[PDB]
Amino acid sequence: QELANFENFIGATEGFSEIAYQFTSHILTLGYAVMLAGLLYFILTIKNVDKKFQMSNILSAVVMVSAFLLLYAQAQNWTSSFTFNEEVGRYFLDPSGDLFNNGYRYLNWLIDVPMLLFQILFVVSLTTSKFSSVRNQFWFSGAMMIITGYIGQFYEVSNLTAFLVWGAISSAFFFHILWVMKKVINEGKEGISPAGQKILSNIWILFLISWTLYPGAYLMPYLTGVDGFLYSEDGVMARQLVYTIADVSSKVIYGVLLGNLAITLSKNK
Ligand SMILES: *C/C=C(C)/C=C/C=C(C)/C=C/C1=C(C)CCCC1(C)C
Ligand code: NA
Repeated sequence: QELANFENFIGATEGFSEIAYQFTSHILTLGYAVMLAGLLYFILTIKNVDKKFQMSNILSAVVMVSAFLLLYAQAQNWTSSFTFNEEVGRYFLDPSGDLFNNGYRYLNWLIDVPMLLFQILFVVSLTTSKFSSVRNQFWFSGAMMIITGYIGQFYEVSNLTAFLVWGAISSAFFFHILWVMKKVINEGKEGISPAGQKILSNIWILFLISWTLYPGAYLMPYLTGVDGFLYSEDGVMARQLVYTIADVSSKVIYGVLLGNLAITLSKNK
């Protein structure tokens, strides 16, 4: 079966029900729509925070631009890649199209991950850690996590062993990032108001959950085993839903909370 991602595989073999095709289209559209809304939010509220914090708002806005453009591209790629067959009454991979391509999302991650990790360092103050050290660790492990993930996904269909091994390597970098971010949160909570500490607690939980959704969605088609319930259009729907929840959470909600933290920090006098 010529296609080499899971979406194309399902599209070429079983096809997508009307519901699966339309749901996925709508959730991807909601994704980019929220980023555009977020972009305007972060621009318009930039004056609500003190100058010293504004780099966080700037980085949120730039993340919104990248996410809007690339998630818009991904959404159009979805609808362009699958076309209705009247005889069967399902949507199949269109040989006339460009085929579904995970590249848009992975590029978004490569760009956004370093900016999301960076931006908290303009709101919290470290204690015993160095800014440059934390930044460098975030950026190195962030890049390596996405690169190794991207290598992995090439083997999603063709070599489950490679897919899982590269995934595990990627997960090692992810665990490093979690370790560093937890340290940043802990140092950030030192020497701020309890209201600020509460927001940071919430940021940590949001970060932990929203970022873990990504490897969840990576594994999704296989979480019920091969020829499992999720090894299907339902796995495709679940993956894209989970990615979209993760995107809104990790980018928009995260940015909103950091803005709220910045506002709170200024209230001590
Ligand atoms: C706005 C986009 C963000 C915050 C993207 C984050 C992406 C990840 C945390 C990806 C993690 C992965 C693993 C930990 C293992 C499987 C491969 C990845 C790349 C999905
Ligand atoms: Na179509």
